[PDB]
Amino acid sequence: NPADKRRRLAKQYLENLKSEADIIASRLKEDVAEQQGRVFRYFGDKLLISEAKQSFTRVGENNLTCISCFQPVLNKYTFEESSNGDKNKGRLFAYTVS
Amino acid sequence: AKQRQTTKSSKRYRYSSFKARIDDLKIEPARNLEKRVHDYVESSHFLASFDQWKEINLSAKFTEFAAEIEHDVQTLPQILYHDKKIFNSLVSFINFHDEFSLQPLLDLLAQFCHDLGPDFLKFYEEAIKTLINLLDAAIEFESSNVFEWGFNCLAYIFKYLSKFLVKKLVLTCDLLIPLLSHSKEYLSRFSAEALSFLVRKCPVSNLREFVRSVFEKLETN
Amino acid sequence: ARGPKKHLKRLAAPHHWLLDKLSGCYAPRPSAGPHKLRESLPLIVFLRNRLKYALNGREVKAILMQRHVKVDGKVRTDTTYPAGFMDVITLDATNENFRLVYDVKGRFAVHRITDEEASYKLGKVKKVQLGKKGVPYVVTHDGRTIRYPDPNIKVNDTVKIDLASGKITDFIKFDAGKLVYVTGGRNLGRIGTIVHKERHDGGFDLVHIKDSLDNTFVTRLNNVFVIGEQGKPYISLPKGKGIKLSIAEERDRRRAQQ
Amino acid sequence: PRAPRTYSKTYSTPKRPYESSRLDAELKLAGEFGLKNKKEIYRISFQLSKIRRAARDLLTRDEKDPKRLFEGNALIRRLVRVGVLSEDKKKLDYVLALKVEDFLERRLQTQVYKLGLAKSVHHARVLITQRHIAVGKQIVNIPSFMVRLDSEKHIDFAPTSPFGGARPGRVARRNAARKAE
Amino acid sequence: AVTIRTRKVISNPLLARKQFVVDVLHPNRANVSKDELREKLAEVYKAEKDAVSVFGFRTQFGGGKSVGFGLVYNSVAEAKKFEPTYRLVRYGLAEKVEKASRQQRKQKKNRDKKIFGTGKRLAKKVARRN
RNA sequence: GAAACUGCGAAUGGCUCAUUAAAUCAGUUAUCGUUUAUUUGAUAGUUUACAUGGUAUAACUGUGGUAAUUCUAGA
Ligand SMILES: [Mg+2]
Ligand SMILES: [Mg+2]
Ligand SMILES: [Mg+2]
Ligand SMILES: [Mg+2]
Ligand SMILES: [Mg+2]
Ligand SMILES: [Mg+2]
Ligand SMILES: [Mg+2]
Ligand SMILES: [Mg+2]
Ligand SMILES: [Mg+2]
Repeated sequence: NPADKRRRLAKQYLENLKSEADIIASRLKEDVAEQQGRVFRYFGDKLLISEAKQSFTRVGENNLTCISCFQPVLNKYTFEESSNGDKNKGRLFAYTVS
Repeated sequence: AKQRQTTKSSKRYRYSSFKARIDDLKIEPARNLEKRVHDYVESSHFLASFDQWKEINLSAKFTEFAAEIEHDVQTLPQILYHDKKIFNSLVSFINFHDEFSLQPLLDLLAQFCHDLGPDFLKFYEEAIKTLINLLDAAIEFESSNVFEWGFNCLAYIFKYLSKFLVKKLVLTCDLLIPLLSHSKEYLSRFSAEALSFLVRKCPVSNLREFVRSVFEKLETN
Repeated sequence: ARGPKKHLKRLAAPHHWLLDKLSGCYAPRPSAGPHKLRESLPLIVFLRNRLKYALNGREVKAILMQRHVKVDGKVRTDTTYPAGFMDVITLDATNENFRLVYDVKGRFAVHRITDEEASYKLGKVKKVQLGKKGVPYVVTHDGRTIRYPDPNIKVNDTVKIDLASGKITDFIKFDAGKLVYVTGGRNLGRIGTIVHKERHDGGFDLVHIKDSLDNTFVTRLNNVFVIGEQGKPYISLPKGKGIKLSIAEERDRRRAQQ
Repeated sequence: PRAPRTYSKTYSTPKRPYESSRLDAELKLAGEFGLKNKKEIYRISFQLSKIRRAARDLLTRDEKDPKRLFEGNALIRRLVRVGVLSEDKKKLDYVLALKVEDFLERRLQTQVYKLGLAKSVHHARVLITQRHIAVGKQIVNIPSFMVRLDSEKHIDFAPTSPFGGARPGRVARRNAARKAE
Repeated sequence: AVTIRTRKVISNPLLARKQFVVDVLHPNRANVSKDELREKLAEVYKAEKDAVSVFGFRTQFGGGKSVGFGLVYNSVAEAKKFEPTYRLVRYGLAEKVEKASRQQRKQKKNRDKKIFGTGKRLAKKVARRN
């Protein structure tokens, strides 16, 4: 019965939250909040702009026209990372054009 | 009477007595092959049925019940974490015995057990006790539909908890003795069918214990 | 005609029902009942042309035979039952209670009320008289006869009738300063306060009524229904509170809310 | 029997159809606006006469009269909306200054011509009657359709029209088929 | 592609159904038959097909969109109970009753009006007479 | 559930304008001058009973008359 399977996945998912700690209840709403098309990451106030470590890296190519960045993400539906391969586990890549 | 409505008239609408409906009624959910809402699920059975019942039923009690529990049923893990409060509210509203709202509540109670079966075991005794009081209350006010809702919910709980209940069916039978021994023939008849599903699912070894206990009980209705 | 009529042409039907003039040739004739034919709203119009719950007469009949509609706490199964002013219509399955009160325009308005408000209605005392065996009784505007009335109750007073038991709970005397509702004439549906009651023996009495906006109008006593004291109505009022408003302002606030 | 359905005549014959100056006037109006017959001119004239007679009656009433204010304001709003009366001329006096040409320009035929979708007023008529012109998302085939200010910017070739991006009409594909064969 | 938008939705538990106006956008297509509209509505509202009724569909001038009225009963049995017989026959849920034309039935009614009683006595009387 | 008894309807609807010159009709009055099926609300401890008759018949069984009718005779 696939509902039992969801329960197992939910149960393991619940155990993660207990490790992550009211707090459990709120975090439960947050993870599914992607399904509900509404803002759910309220972190602007807690952010620290003034202490930002800024850096400028020169590049030979002229008129860098765009940049695309790839971030692996844990998927709540299957609880697996989005990395293409085991070597790319938690490796962040940026692509650029000029 | 003795010449029951074997030959049906051409009338599209006909009167039927409560005893007539009760005699025709039978408790076996599986034979019904109609499409079920809970068959298609995105988050949980409870949520799938919960949204639908909001659309069909407009009873005041159900509306109040929905508002209290709406926030805590958006996801299956949320249901698991808030299982205690959800069950208490469901039991609370069923006790009011408002026929306008019973049907959505009884269905959701079964679907609640569907989402978290093994966890429902701690709720099992209270759930059965609530149904027994309702069915006893249902005798006072005539409504065949109420009996149909109540016993199917009882049948549904048996289907989902079939594995665990079978192991201790004597305990489950012990709860239903007032129903099986009740003065009314139909209430005993309906309960017997619901418990019959568990019996046919039993292992032979477990069955031998159950048959011994009932025969010991045999030593009104 | 050689006897009572049983058909009603659409053009001859009451205007305030707001029936299409081309939908058919005949309109529902209200059966005999509490209210007069021209001052009554048959249940078919209410369920079909107002609530839009039923699409045609047959579906209205299907609803009624299911016994889901109650009028004044009693189940009615007649399609053309003449529900009228201050009538309570209860739909349990849908869980609503409606009170039939005219709007400012002069038409019965779909006004939803709470259960505690649906438990009672108001009746204008049309007659008071001793019945057989010396038992006093009062006849209201909806044909209700209540025996053993309070002696102070007289004609033109209002009585608060509890639907479950059909007994008077409270009453209002007809006096200056009382809040009144117009049930006839081109001022139909307006609300105001009594100012003076002009009497003419052997003729129709006239009553002066002042609205909240300070406008004054005169109306025959037969069209006046006391509903409470100023600022304290005993029933929930429809939107607009029975205030007549001009046409220019009507344009104005329609634009404003639009 | 069922209640009557009202009807009315949208045009009236003139007091003297035989005035030579008049005949020349309808010749101008038909020629410039490509009107099929005189009945169209008479219809527009009748509508305009009704409008201006109402305006005159409203003017006769004293200023600040509620009827005057309400009905004059409604008439000015409608005339502005259809576009005959310009925004800066919102007074009943200028309504009396309207002319048949103002209404004629607002016809969908003339507007189609002015927008450049057609090379002649007659080309506009044949385009409209052939279901090639759409105001907004809807297709209009009636040359007498009156365009509103908002609708004016939405006139375009219909999606179903071959000129509007649909497949070629029957003649084009017939010719292509024979050429391929 | 074809899109179905439901508007003016009302929930009628008196009749145990949901009423609405169905607007169907069907670019590059003549129109959508009632069958496809029924199966799509049944999928959208998660009900049995037999519980969905649709009718009164009119395509506007110029094509591209249609408007009709749609009903969704809470279950099939209620659909059988409330739906008009002719619509049931359209969907095949019910079988058209075969009856003679009105003139034939009326003539038979008149002829049976002429006879009194069972009429067998007249039959034997005329048999003996002739 | 045919037939018949019983209850209700058939006095509504549809059509036409022949007669009609204070008549009809329009507006406006009156019933302290009267009937009112039906709906709605009240309203009857004061009148062999574990329940009376054919003072009775239809439908029905059967015997018939008339050229003929939505005719009907006897039992
Ligand atoms: Mg008097
Ligand atoms: Mg085309
Ligand atoms: Mg009779
Ligand atoms: Mg004559
Ligand atoms: Mg004479
Ligand atoms: Mg006279
Ligand atoms: Mg009757
Ligand atoms: Mg009575
Ligand atoms: Mg005899």
